[PDB]
Amino acid sequence: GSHMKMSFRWYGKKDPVTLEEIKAIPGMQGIVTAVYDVPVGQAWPLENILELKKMVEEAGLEITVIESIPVHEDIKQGKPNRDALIENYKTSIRNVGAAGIPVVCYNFMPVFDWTRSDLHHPLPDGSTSLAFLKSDLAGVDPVAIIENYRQNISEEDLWANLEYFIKAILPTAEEAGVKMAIHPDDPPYGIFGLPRIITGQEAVERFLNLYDSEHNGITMCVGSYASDPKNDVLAMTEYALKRNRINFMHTRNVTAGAWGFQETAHLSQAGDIDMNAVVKLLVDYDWQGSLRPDHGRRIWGDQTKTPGYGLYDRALGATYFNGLYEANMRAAGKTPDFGIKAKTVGTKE
Amino acid sequence: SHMKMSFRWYGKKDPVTLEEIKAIPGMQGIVTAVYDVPVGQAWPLENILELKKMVEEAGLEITVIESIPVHEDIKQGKPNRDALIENYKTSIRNVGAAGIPVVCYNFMPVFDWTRSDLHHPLPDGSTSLAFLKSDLAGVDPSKEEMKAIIENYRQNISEEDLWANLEYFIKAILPTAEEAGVKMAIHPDDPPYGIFGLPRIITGQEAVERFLNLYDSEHNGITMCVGSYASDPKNDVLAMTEYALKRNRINFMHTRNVTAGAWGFQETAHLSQAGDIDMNAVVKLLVDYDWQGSLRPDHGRRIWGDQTKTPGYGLYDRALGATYFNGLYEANMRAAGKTPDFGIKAKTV
Repeated sequence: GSHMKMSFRWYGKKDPVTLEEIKAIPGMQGIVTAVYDVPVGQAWPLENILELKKMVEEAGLEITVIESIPVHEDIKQGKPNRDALIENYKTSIRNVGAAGIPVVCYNFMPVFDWTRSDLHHPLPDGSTSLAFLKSDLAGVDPVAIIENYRQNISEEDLWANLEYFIKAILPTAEEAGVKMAIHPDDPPYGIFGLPRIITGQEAVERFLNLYDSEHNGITMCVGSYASDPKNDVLAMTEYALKRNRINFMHTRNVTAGAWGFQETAHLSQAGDIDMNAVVKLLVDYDWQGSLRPDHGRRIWGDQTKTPGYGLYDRALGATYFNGLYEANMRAAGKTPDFGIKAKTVGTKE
Repeated sequence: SHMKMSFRWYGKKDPVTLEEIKAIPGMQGIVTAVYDVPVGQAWPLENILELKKMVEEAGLEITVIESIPVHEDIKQGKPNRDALIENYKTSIRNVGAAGIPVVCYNFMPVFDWTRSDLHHPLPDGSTSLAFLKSDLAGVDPSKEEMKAIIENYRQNISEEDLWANLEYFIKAILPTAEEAGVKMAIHPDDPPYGIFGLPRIITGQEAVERFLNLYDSEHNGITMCVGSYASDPKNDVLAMTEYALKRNRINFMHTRNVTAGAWGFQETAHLSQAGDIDMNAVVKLLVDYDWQGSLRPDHGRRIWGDQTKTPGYGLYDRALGATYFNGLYEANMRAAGKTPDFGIKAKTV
């Protein structure tokens, strides 16, 4: 039966936003984080991981998702030395299972993790936000790897590069008891001459099939998939739930059509995603995992640099999912839990 | 069946600005008062228009007026009351004379509310307002004038007197309010039971009916503050809310959360499982009855190093309140078949 742990992203010691503050978000249970002192491709030690955990748990919370044991471009590129990098991935996996963290979250997106044309695009209310202006700048080389991809490696070269990968790590993932969750490409389509393959329903279906197991699931990031209208998140989310292969939810809204795309407040009505439908769906399928609001607007004096990762609107995101998850739970004769063990401290009757 | 999510604003001197109040997803209405005519004297249109103007330019409207204060002398049924009830008559005239459809007021001797502690700690390390009975047991509440206003109430005004003093006031001002199109909504007493041997009468289901009945008319309404009434365990807010809804008698909604006991009470996060009120059931009611007027999340906790010193009127947890209600509303409207709505014209500029 259902079990959704409201979660927040936290970059660790050097985060603008603190655990004190994250904890104050009504219903917050999971911290979604990573090790940041180990170079990409290089293998996370247990101590790095337990350091983060000790901090997070003292704050009165738990790490429920490692967001991103990063994939070395060499691996993505399909270069001969991959196995070396892959064996390191296997260690990091083994190490996270060792810390008791249920899920690992990763992308297979070549040289770029995300693309945004404007980082302060105005919205109909004064708040800024990020957008992808299909017009602006677009159609210019970003000023060796890129040319490699552009020239040689096809999408199906990437499909085989990727299957090699997940075929290498999955048994390790299984023994650690860690659920992999592949993060869609963002935007979910070819740019810059680079290829993207994790982009829609057909790909989620081919990907899961790469290695048929729950240890091999997706991170349903509705705002990424829906950054291309060619995509319908609802049937995608459902297909994926019907199949038991969502291991992580992100839940940011986005407005889109043929013109490009722009991130908006989480509220279904502010963008093109019916967020109620999304969580109603998480409800009826007794989904068990974690959800993060993910990405916000710049509202108020918001001084967090690091892009959509300011506290305020992301917090205003979780409490909206609080209302959505709770109302839908009740509607179905289901009793919602938010992990509150005490209303008060020291008073009581 | 359209509920206009609103938010209280204190005029030009508020550290919370409308730029900020505007940025909360779905926020439409503002809730405000005039703060320069001393109390029982008349409210000049010059003073109200210039607040609407300040509001209407920021994208928001004035949806409801949080308090033209009834003067003590009116409440005490003193002889000089008619002069004061006069000014109050016009106050009602000027407000209708400026589009704003709801005036909210109270009938609570001596105090507008009483707490014992404005930084009581909660389990998540944040602080919130509490009223601890056992901590106000010791206390004995102009400064030398209040003394004998209390004495007057204590000794010479019984509940039934105060009921009669309210009766007068009501049939005095109620025609005026039907003549200006303004709807009166009375706040529950907070706490909803006597303290310091001072009477309170707007305290529960009984009071509601009797009050409603002084003037069986849709302009004679309550502000249904679930939190105020839920501060007494003896009360069933879900029943009281429904009761008042069948009579078309809700002219405003406050949706603050408390946890109560024989011990007193404390304000909590708006979220249900954090307090004692099932907000979902509340808004479900509001929905199931096609209610119309504005809802105001109330009293937020004190989180994220907020410094604003007014009661529970920082921006943050009040804002986290509102978008929790967005989610609770939306999810309920769809669970019915109705379609929700927020301030929302353009997704993008």
